[PDB]
Amino acid sequence: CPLMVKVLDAVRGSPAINVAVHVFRKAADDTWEPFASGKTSESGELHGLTTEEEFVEGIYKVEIDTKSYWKALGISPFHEHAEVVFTANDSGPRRYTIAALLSPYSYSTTAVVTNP
Amino acid sequence: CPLMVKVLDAVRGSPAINVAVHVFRKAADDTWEPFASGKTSESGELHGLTTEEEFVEGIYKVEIDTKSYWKALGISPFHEHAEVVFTANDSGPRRYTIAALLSPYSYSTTAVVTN
Amino acid sequence: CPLMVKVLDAVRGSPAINVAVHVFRKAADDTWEPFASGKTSESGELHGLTTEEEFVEGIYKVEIDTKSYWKALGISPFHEHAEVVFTANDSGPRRYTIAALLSPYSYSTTAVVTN
Amino acid sequence: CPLMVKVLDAVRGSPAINVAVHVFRKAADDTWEPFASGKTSESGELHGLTTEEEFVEGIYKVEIDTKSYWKALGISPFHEHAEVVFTANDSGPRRYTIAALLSPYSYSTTAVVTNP
Repeated sequence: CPLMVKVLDAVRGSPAINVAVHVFRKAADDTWEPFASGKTSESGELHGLTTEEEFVEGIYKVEIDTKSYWKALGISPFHEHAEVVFTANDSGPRRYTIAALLSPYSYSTTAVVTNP
Repeated sequence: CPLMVKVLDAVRGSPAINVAVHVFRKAADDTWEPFASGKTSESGELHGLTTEEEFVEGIYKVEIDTKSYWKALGISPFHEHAEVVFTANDSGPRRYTIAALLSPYSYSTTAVVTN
Repeated sequence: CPLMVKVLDAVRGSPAINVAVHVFRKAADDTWEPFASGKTSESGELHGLTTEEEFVEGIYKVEIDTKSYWKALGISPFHEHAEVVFTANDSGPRRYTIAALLSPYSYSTTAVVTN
Repeated sequence: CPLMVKVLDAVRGSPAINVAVHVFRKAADDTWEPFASGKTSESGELHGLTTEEEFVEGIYKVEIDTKSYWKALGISPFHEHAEVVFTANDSGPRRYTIAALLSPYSYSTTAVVTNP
């Protein structure tokens, strides 16, 4: 699994469950093409978005739908969504974990990249 | 000054100087329209992007050009840029500070909204 | 002002006001000795903890009383306090800003060291 | 495993390997008693510090030896060590993951607490 997402909730000290995630790739015409989507599990993890074959070199945008998440917990947060944009696989295939740590008015995001 | 940007460097423990910042406003057709831009000062701050009159309610995107920043320092970064997307509200506090704390493979961003 | 503290609230998107801060210096016998204290202002800042004369090289601990802060807001926090432990150096930049960004179950802390 | 530690390096986008961790408990006389210690693995994780029997209620301090870590990578960091202090097990046994994300002049720490 070459692209995975893991989301934590910094208010509750828990995984952020059921968080929608949309992934896009930059096409040759410079538009954002839909690439994959899913939702975090009870563990706050999202796997199986793509395969090593389909996850070719390119610029990817991982949108994490944080506003929707917070509004279901009765919180009106600042951001619409967290937006993680990066070049992938430009030095050959890698595995990527995109982590995000959520607070109503702040988030952080970290990438862990490994060589298979 | 209703919208300010402040950028820190977590490797050097310093303001992030000369970071390009581009602000966009979401148009009716859901496209991103250029709104304001600048470069952070010696103090890592960017002031005077807009005015109270022009900064109406709506969805904005603040793009922080982190890749170029790390490149100029000879450090290989992960992200193309940092993206901060939010709704500007008239109800709440009047002044928005978008703060960002940069590391090569991680960043955080915080909104400080005050009267 | 060689040592400043700035605290933000990541839940409210605001300065963290009235947060108690205790600074300690490591004594020769490796114990922590009270050095300075205060409470953050309306702007989440604490200035005037020490002077250039008194702030000699050594190991310092800045204790930020985060539990009491969350308690006063009726929110259950994880940490007893935030702890920032560092060596003050004469070689590098002269002014230390210890920044902290608080959430109930997480915090970050950053050192901004400037001339 | 009721107490685990996971450390990431925000410069490299990798687990922080071989990071020393010392855990202390507050004794009835208000001193910090040594409780456990270890080092993060190749995955940046540290398990097996304690058992559910020995991990009783109390105030614990998890010291993560960050300065030593950075100095081996040629970096002179700001902090001596990250110091995570918390009450544990005061509402019955819980599992704790203490995460830390390291940069030379900044770190964050997050707790994920679950009910077994």
